[PDB]
Amino acid sequence: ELKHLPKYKHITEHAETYANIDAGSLELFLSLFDISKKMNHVMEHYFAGRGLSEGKFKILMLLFDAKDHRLSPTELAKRSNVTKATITGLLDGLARDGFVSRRHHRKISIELTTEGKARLEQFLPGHFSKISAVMENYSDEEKDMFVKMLGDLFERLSVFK
Amino acid sequence: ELKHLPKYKHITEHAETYANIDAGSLELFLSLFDISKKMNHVMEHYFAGRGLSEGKFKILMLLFDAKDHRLSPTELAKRSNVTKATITGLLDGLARDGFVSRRHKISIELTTEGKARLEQFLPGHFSKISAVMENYSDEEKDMFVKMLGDLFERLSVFKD
Repeated sequence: ELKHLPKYKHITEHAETYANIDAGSLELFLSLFDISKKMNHVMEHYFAGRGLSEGKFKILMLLFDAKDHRLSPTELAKRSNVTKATITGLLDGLARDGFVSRRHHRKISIELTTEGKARLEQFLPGHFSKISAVMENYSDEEKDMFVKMLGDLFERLSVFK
Repeated sequence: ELKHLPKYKHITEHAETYANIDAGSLELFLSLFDISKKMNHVMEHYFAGRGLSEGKFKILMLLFDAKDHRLSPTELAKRSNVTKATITGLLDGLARDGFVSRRHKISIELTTEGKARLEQFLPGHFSKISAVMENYSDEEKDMFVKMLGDLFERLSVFKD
């Protein structure tokens, strides 16, 4: 996408004329929107580079974290941000791809295969190093303040319906 | 799509057991990714409600602020942070939608419907943004925008 974060000098000076609107708030909102487009853009291709999706990788990460690498499908739906009908389609693919296996023991459980666990252990180190690279040179109290602000922004965005 | 930003400290503090990853760094990154998916979602439908996009709306902005509401397409590419190949596609849509007109060194102009549609939309669009940043001080926001700058460039490393 883009290389460096764009400032929107034109839009900023224009909204200052409007009654209840300050400059900085606009720059902060537009930056947050820029990073969002690149966030989502870069991420969709990264997981593509590995034959995956946002959803399928979050499922794989749920299992890798579960005791015995087993979780019910409904539990996987709850633990991600999607409905049961959705994870059913993903689970179908992951099963076909051989990453995951659907087992009974009545109610059904979903378990990581040995190849799926193996392929995951070959990928995760680079994935964590890249994330580490992004938050480099940020202090501890800084990271917390950032997420605390992302907390407020997320909920107020509903008023942006 | 979701109600509140998901909290990750529990999953995160467990990831220090996984690998060489810090708590805040992982939590921040996951938070940034959740907010990102949300904003792309909400904003896509919001501008859909008005027949626009982020891209088309940013052009109308440029036009609305220019003297005589006229700007060359090349100036629009430079000022919107988008490439000429892209702005040509946006411009085409706006032209068909009736927001803009191409006149003769070529010129892009707001139609009167476009200016009207813009003047009726901008006040509500600005109050919602202000509301989103209720009680943040100058030094808070300037740090927040500062941090957003470094993350913006470093996301390039997710080129696998």
